[PDB]
Parts: sequence; structure tokens; C-alpha cells
Amino acid sequence: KQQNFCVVELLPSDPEYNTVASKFNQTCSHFRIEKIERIQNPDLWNSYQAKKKTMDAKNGQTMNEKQLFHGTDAGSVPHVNRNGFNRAYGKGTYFAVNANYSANDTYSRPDANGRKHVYYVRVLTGIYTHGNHSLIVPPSKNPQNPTDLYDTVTDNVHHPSLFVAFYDYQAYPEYLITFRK
Ligand SMILES: NC(=O)c1cccc(N)c1
Repeated sequence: KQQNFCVVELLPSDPEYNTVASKFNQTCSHFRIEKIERIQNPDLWNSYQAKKKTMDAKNGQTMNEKQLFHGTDAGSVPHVNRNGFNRAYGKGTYFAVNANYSANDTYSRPDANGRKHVYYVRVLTGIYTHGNHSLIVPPSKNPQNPTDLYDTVTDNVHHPSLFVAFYDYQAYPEYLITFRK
């Protein structure tokens, strides 16, 4: 209901820290990471976890969760910590498999400080397929009962570089990376 939240800065020389970053620096090493913050919103975590449990029931052996990158403007950050992604491949939120997709300044706009922002996000990819621009939601998995859909969409199922989610509680903004270049 009241998705209040706190922002904890990760200490350089931490496990959790090095892990994130690692994956970030994996394509964005030419970048200077000013700060990294974990975002703690119990209401988002709950609504997300619930979502996962019911997917964990639905998709058999599937690995529903992925940790993907997302870049926005500084102005969006506050909204994201509170609200976390509220309402060519469709109209949803785009997450990148690799940090560098997100680093484009069309996405992670730079502020006056030239400081940039990318969330390292828990996304319930679940079962996915190729998406197209005419998508407000994911396509049905079969034509017979068009009711049961996919969980998300990608550019390429056998070697995706991005996922597009369409629902209000499918991602949790666990970390915020602030970097400079
Ligand atoms: N904004 C993003 O992180 C992103 C991810 C994948 C694709 C696009 N176009 C954007």
C-alpha cells in the first residue's frame, strides 16, 4: 500500500558491491562508478516475491528470474525507488542483458554533473518469446486459449540481449549504479 523505502549506500570492499561492480564493469569498465546503492522497499519486495512464487509454480523447471540492467534519467529514479516500473518490440520497460545497452545517453541521460544512473534489476523473465511493436501485453502462448500469455518478450530467444516486461510488479530495483565515465 504505502511503498515507502530507504536507500542504503554499498561500501566499496563489500561482497554485494563487488558482485554488481563486476557485471557492470563487464561491458562498462571504461566507466567510473561514483556510487552504488541498494534499494529497500518492503512493499515492492513483497509484491514482487508473490509474483515470483506463483510463477515458480507455473513454469516448471524454468529460471524465471534474471538480473538485468536498466538506464533512466535522474528524474525517474525517485519514482523507480517508490514505484518500480509502473504503467521495436512493444510498449513496456526495456531491460538489457549487458550494462552497455543501458549506458546510452538516450536512456541513462546525464545530469549537470555528467552523473548517470543504471539500476541492476530483478526481472521475472519467466517464459519468453519474440516481441513486436504492437504489444501492450505479452502474446498468448497458444491460439486455442489466448488467455494464458508469456511472461515477457525478447529480441531473440536463443541469444537475447534485451527483455521487455509489461506488468506492474515484475521487477525489483535492487541496486542503483551511479557512474560518470
Ligand atoms: N533502457 C534500456 O535499458 C533498454 C534496454 C534494452 C533495449 C532498449 N532499447 C533499452
